[PDB]
Amino acid sequence: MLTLKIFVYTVVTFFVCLFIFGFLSNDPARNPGKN
Amino acid sequence: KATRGWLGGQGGAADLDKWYGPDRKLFLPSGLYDRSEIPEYLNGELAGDYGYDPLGLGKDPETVAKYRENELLHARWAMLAAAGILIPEGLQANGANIKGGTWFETGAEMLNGGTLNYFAVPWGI
Amino acid sequence: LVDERMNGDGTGRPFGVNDPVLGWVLLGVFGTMWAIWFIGQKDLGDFEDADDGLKL
Amino acid sequence: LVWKAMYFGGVYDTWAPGGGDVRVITNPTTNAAVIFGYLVKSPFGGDGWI
Amino acid sequence: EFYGPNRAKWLGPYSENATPAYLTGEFPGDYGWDTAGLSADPETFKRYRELELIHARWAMLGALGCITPELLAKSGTQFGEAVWFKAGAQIFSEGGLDYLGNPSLVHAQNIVATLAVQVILMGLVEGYRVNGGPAGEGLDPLYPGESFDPLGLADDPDTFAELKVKEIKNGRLAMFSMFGFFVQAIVTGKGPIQNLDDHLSNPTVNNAFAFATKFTPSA
Amino acid sequence: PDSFWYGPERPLFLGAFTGEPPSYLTGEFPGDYGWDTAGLSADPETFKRYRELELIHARWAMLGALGCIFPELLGSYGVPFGEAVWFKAGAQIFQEGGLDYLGNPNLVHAQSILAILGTQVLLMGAIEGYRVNGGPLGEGLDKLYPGGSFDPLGLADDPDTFAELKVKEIKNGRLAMFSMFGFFVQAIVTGKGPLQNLSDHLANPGTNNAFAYATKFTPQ
Amino acid sequence: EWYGPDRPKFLGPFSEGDTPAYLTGEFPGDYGWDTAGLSADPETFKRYRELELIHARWAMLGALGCITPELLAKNGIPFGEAVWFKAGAQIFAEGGLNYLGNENLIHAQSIIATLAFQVVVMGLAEAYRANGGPLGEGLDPLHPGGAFDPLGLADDPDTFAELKVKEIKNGRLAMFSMFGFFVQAIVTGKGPIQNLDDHLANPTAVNAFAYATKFTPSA
Ligand code: CHL
Ligand code: CHL
Ligand SMILES: CCCCCCCCCCCCCCCCCC(=O)OC[C@H](CO[C@@H]1O[C@H](CO[C@H]2O[C@H](CO)[C@H](O)[C@H](O)[C@H]2O)[C@H](O)[C@H](O)[C@H]1O)OC(=O)CCCCCCCCCCCCCCCCC
Ligand code: CLA
Ligand code: CLA
Ligand code: CLA
Ligand SMILES: CC1=C[C@H](O)CC(C)(C)[C@H]1/C=C/C(C)=C/C=C/C(C)=C/C=C/C=C(C)/C=C/C=C(C)/C=C/C1=C(C)C[C@H](O)CC1(C)C
Repeated sequence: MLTLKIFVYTVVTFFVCLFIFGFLSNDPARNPGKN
Repeated sequence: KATRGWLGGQGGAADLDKWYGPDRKLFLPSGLYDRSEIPEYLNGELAGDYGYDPLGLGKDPETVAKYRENELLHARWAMLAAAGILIPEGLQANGANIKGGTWFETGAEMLNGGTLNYFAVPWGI
Repeated sequence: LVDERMNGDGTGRPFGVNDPVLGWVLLGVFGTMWAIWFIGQKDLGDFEDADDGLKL
Repeated sequence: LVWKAMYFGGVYDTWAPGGGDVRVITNPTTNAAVIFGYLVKSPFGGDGWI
Repeated sequence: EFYGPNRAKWLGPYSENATPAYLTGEFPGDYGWDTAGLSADPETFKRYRELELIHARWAMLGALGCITPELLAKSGTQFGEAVWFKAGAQIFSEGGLDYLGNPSLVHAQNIVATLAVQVILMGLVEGYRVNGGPAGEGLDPLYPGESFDPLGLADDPDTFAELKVKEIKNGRLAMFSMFGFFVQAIVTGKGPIQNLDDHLSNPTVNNAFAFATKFTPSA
Repeated sequence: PDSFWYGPERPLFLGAFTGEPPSYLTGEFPGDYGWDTAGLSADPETFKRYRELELIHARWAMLGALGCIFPELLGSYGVPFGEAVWFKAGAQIFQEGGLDYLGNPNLVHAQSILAILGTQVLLMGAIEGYRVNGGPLGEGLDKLYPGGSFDPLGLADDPDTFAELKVKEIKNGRLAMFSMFGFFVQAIVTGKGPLQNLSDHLANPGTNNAFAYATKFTPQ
Repeated sequence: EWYGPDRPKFLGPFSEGDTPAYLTGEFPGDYGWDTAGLSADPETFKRYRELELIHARWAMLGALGCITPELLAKNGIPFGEAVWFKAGAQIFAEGGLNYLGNENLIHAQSIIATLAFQVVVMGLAEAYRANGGPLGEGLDPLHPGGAFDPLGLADDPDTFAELKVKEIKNGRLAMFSMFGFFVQAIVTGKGPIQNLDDHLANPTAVNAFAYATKFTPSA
């Protein structure tokens, strides 16, 4: 039953890290406007 | 006499325009005290001049210097007096047997045939 | 005891970890993602100059 | 606030023996683990976070 | 004497050929003793000279500050702990550290705060020494003078050189004595003044050879 | 080069109080903070030998710090090592079961110290002979930065990145050597593992610090 | 062979790839081992050579003086104390220190008298060595010859050079062995001959590793 906990923790951590590092990747300069 | 700053960098008097000259600090802020109402004899020459003279006790520069003499003498005597009022009481209250204690009681301690103990901070009493 | 349980619902363990393998997994995944981001940082442009970035 | 609770009077401890009363916190819990356990604790029932 | 070619040497009369070529009696306390040849390079020689001077001054201060409290305690002043190698542990006493035993002086009870204050102040002053500070900037690294010579005891060049030689000799003696302090404290276990008193009590038996077998490696 | 860590504008080891660094420390080598107060690098040959010594010491101490920290952490988490503490791991070979890697009886399972010493002597002698004089993995390469077969991932092609990574390597190595000196002193004084010392300090920082042992070596 | 660019080195086949440039090979015992770069300056190189040779001769004498009494005692000579590192305490014995056991030889009792005599004698001798005295002046600092070579065994320059190589090699071996003596006395606590006998008794069991946990930190 602990293997399920490990798997869920891994998946959640991977997705949360993706979210966190996505917005650190120069997100504000992704707009289509001219500046 | 070439020196450096206490925390590194160039050493000197920093900026002296805060205390001297037409631009300086005053006893009231800019919005409440325009530079026009400063008395003509209160120019940025003497040290610690905040343009403070209600009731116009000073009249002209030589009287200002005459009163400056008294102000400086009083200031130095008051510095010595504040030190000599604060230190002995704190020394006595912390264990030392000064025998004088509070300033307003030290005088009577030497009345009659009584004497006074003198503490040499570093060294004995 | 009839059966076995994790027994950690009300214990309030930090980050909900009661076995060191969970903390190791957390740190490993975070470190791998951070390393990938650090390697790819060169393509995001460097903000070395003092005044840079989106502003108004 | 810390000085008020520690030196100038005290704070109303409601867990004092009998009915609670004003007490001086002579030994605040400065341990890092105990202090930072609250922040990472879960917010759901039984734990309640801070 | 003490300068030039015909100066005092580390081997007395039997020293004509002992002195190295690079030691020419230009700097104070130059007895021509470099048997190991560690200062052939002039830059390294200058660095070693600076290190020697700083060590000598610190050793002077250390020797005086080791002697004074023990003698004062012998005079009848309660220090709490007068022996030099035990005087640091009284910061942990219930009464704290009191200067000369008077409870109203210093009365320090926290060691971390004292260490932090010492770190900050000593860092600032050592940095002032290295590069210059409030006292001055463009002065000699070892003999700044000016603000550090208020009485003006060093103004005539020959007197200045003689005073420098006296300084270096007193400093070498102080360094030797402080090394003796360390070794005696490790071996004997009592204060240096107590050691001197014990030697004067019975010199023939109260010497170093009484502790020769202390560190025998028998096992 | 033209970077923050090279040239006359490089950071120095005393901040603004450093003054002018020694002339021979012109600032063309990694981790040059101009700290040679003792004047031990006046001769350029001696300077080069000291640089080589510093780099080798740095690499060895980085490896040593990592290898001192990791097994104790694993043993604290629950792995059944024979002796998790770094300064006690050598005595595992005298145990009845011998040295067991990761605590497993089927991993290594060494029994004799003499064989370990002999094979280590042979292998390390060959290794260091190859390091000093070129061997199978490159012949005409730099003594300190051979590259080639020792840089498979190609992280040092760009000279600017090469200099930056050299500075990073030397800084991390100096930190590791400082920490290893700390390891030695703490082992001599406290007598517990470095992680045990860290845990004790974290439990009660006010009292569980170095000064608690200050009166440990006083003569009597 | 020996002097020359094609000389044996300290790393065998791995040495010719990297050797110091200042170690040409004009001096005895030049195996090209200066990895630390401590002899870049020729003057410091000369001083280090002098120090090395003096240590070599002293360690030769020390090795003989450490071995001979223990072997003689094993043969059955009644010595006061065979082990070298406990031989100094014989002066404190009630019967005094006697050469070869017999009380009619030397029969020394006081340590101060012998120490003072040694100090004076060795001071004169070492001053003469450093500067030059009755036994020749201005000679070779390390190999004076002359009155110090009564047998004239090194008149032929090539034989003289070969004997110099033999001297330095035997001296390096002696210094290594004396360092071993010091470490073994510190660790084992028994005489070197006792160590050899014990190792020969059970070579696999008793060795250095047996005293591996000797200095493990306490607490
Ligand atoms: C003419 C005789 C004469 C002799 C022989 C010496 C010799 C010496 N002088 Mg010199 N001097 C002499 C005349 C003069 N000196 C000086 C001025 C000076 C100065 C200012 C200095 C010297 C110093 C020295 C010493 C330098 C070498 C050294 O450090 O020894 C080291 C080696 C020994 C002392 C021999 C070892 C001692 C003993 C025999 C061995 C002890 C055994 C232990 C029991 C070992 C046990 C420990 C175990 C556990 C390992 C040396 C003792 C220096 C000095 O004293 O530094 C220490 C120094 O600073 N001299 C003057 C004034 C012009 C002299 C006038 O004639
Ligand atoms: C070809 C193989 C070869 C190798 C590998 C060596 C290597 C060596 N030779 Mg050389 N030689 C070799 C061939 C030859 N040598 C020589 C002639 C000489 C001479 C005359 C000398 C040497 C010396 C040396 C040593 C230099 C010291 C050193 O580098 O320390 C690095 C080595 C170590 C640090 C050894 C470490 C051993 C072990 C792995 C570590 C011990 C672990 C401990 C348990 C740690 C415990 C910690 C404690 C302290 C708390 C070194 C062992 C010198 C010497 O003997 O000095 C000692 C020396 O004087 N050699 C000749 C004749 C031409 C050779 C012929 O091929
Ligand atoms: C989520 C909540 C969890 C609980 C709370 C945890 C709190 C933790 C607080 C501390 C860490 C906060 C980190 C926040 C994210 C922001 C990181 C960031 O913006 O970081 C941005 C910066 C950018 O760095 C700069 O990056 C630049 C660009 O580099 C590139 O260019 C260079 C040449 O110019 C070189 O070529 C280089 O190689 C190349 O990458 C330069 O290199 C600069 O020198 C360099 O300073 O990074 C840096 O600040 C340095 C790295 C910072 C610390 C990162 C730690 C990561 C974890 C370490 C342990 C992992 C273990 C894994 C184990 C796996 C196996 C089990
Ligand atoms: C966020 C608060 C704030 C800030 C940033 C400023 C900033 C400024 N004020 Mg304004 N001011 C404030 C509050 C503030 N003031 C308040 C509350 C009053 C009413 C008393 C005034 C009345 C006032 C006048 C009449 C004038 C200024 C002027 C100025 C300017 C220069 C002089 C100066 O620093 O003030 C000087 C203010 C003082 C000396 C007041 C005493 C402040 C001391 C340090 C007490 C601090 C208390 C403590 C730190 C905080 C208490 C916390 C809690 C109890 C609330 C400067 C831009 C001058 C100006 O711009 O001229 C054109 C000017 O003429 N201020
Ligand atoms: C660098 C040298 C050095 C060092 C590290 C120490 C360190 C120490 N000393 Mg020692 N000491 C030294 C030199 C040194 N001393 C010398 C040269 C003297 C002779 C004056 C003394 C005399 C001395 C005494 C008598 C006592 C100590 C004590 C102490 C301890 C408390 C430190 C403290 O609170 O002082 C900081 C104290 C203050 C800031 C209060 C003001 C004291 C001022 C600074 C004294 C200045 C003296 C003056 C400049 C020189 C003498 C002038 C004279 C010729 C007229 C500490 C272990 C005390 C101790 O623990 O006893 C064992 C103690 O009772 N020291
Ligand atoms: C104090 C003794 C001493 C001294 C002064 C020297 C000095 C010298 N040797 Mg010699 N050497 C010694 C001992 C010594 N050696 C020993 C014991 C061995 C056998 C291992 C050798 C073997 C040897 C060879 C094979 C060669 C030299 C060479 C040299 C010269 C260049 C190396 C150098 O800079 O040394 C400077 C030395 C010092 C500054 C001494 C510092 C010593 C520190 C304190 C460390 C000592 C303890 C250390 C940890 C011991 C580790 C080994 C241990 C197991 C014994 C120089 C003249 C080379 C040369 O050019 O020949 C002329 C050369 O080819 N030596
Ligand atoms: C700069 C300068 C300048 C001036 O002028 C002068 C002066 C001051 C002199 C100088 C300084 C210097 C210094 C500081 C030095 C230091 C060093 C060090 C510390 C090193 C270490 C170093 C250190 C090191 C290497 C370390 C190493 C380690 C090791 C190997 C380890 C190993 C191990 C491990 C893993 C664990 C296991 O269980 C066991 C063993 C096996 C044991």
